[PDB]
Amino acid sequence: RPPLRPFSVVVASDEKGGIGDGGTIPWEIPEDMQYFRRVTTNLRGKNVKPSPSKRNAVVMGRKTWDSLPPKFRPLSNRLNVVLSRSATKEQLLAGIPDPIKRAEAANDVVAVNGGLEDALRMLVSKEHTSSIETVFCIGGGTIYKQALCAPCVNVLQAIHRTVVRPASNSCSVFFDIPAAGTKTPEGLELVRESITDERVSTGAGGKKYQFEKLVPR
Ligand SMILES: NC(=O)C1=CN([C@@H]2O[C@H](COP(=O)(O)OP(=O)(O)OC[C@H]3O[C@@H](n4cnc5c(N)ncnc54)[C@H](OP(=O)(O)O)[C@@H]3O)[C@@H](O)[C@H]2O)C=CC1
Ligand SMILES: Cc1cc2c(cc1C)N1C(=NC(N)=NC1(C)C)N2
Repeated sequence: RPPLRPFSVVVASDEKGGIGDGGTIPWEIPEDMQYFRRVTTNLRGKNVKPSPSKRNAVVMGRKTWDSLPPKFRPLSNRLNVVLSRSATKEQLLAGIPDPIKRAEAANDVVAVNGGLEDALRMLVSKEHTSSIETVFCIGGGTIYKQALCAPCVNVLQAIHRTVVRPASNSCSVFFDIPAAGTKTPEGLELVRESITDERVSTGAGGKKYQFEKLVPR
């Protein structure tokens, strides 16, 4: 287990840390979705744009990949890295209804056959260190729990946690995040580097979101 890639994590969870009711993200809070797009797509520097030359990677488990709304499959302008034991790049792409788009997507889809550590082991390579700028863990459940595990947490840089104020009481899937300053079972101290003021979703999806940022030790 030699050196890996530093990534960050992106999640939207209620107070109970719940994230998903099976196979559809429970909330489609607009600004929330908007942040997610801008956070995982956007490169660093003035007027800099994501091309296959340079772009960010997003790593997700298969199940998350199944929960992607077909339109969001795959997340454009990002290298989509999917962790599956069973499925192949072929199988993944099968989950792309429109066959045409499906043929286009193979550019920016990768099927790792392994866990996070594996994916991070691959993105440390000389291709992936130059064509890919930042690496985001973007769910789902087991993949988050892994990210917080050694040796993955050892290169975890931030956590960009959104906070849906009216917690959904229908969440089957959860992100186990020990408070934000608790000597973890593991031995991690999450630190709220910063956190936005509460705002409320303009939409008739009138919830209330926060952009929290947490960081290890
Ligand atoms: N609100 C949010 O921020 C987000 C919400 N979600 C929600 O998360 C839920 C899904 O959570 P969850 O069930 O944990 O799904 P995961 O995304 O954790 O998928 C787990 C799958 O990843 C693969 N996998 C995991 N570890 C390894 C490994 N070491 N080696 C190889 N393959 C591996 C396996 O795929 P396989 O067995 O198929 O090979 C496994 O079943 C959905 O409800 C979704 O809506 C998802 C992302 C973000
Ligand atoms: C795949 C996927 C990953 C996510 C995600 C949505 C989708 C579809 N979210 C993430 N973080 C935050 N803050 N909000 C939302 C947009 C709900 N991670």
